[PDB]
Amino acid sequence: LKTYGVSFFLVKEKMKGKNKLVPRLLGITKECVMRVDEKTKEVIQEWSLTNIKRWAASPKSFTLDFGDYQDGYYSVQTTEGEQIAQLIAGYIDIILKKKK
Amino acid sequence: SWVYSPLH
Repeated sequence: LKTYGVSFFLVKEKMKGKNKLVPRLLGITKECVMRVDEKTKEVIQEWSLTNIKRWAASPKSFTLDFGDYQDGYYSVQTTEGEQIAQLIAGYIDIILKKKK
Repeated sequence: SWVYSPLH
């Protein structure tokens, strides 16, 4: 089920320094987030919703932090970086609500 | 400002 109930978002990434951008799909699961390529539409990475420490949504890009400075933050271009934060900020309330 | 999550 590398794509069942998971909402994918077309976000663009900034390669090394290419003035260009690289499209990418981001799957948001109810308990995890995944990096899905827009080129192969395949899952490139998987993350736990309990790993995200914080985020910052702006009318241009979305940023998330796994709390692992070493890993570094992960930000990409998103015209709806807000919804991605509302959809995410929304799953975090549904997983913690059933944990009570 | 930033924003956090209840996940303590």
